[PDB]
Amino acid sequence: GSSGSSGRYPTNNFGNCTGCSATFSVLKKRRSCSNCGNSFCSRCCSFKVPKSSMGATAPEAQRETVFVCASCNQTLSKSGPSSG
Ligand SMILES: [Zn+2]
Ligand SMILES: [Zn+2]
Repeated sequence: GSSGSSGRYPTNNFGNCTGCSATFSVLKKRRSCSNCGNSFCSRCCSFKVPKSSMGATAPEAQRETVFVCASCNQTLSKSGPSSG
């Protein structure tokens, strides 16, 4: 018997960052992750990571660097579960 099911609305927080929940003021710009594709501040989406080893490998993007959110950058860096 193993438990691990979330029973919450199918929607996710909005209007603010999905990491530090820091509203995007006139100064802050709502950025967009490259991996997960979620909204983040200018402090969470400040992580550079390769796309070649993100999900789809191609002879085009090899030495490229994309911006991702900490939450992801951390998951991508270390290995473990099936990227999804
Ligand atoms: Zn943030
Ligand atoms: Zn992300």
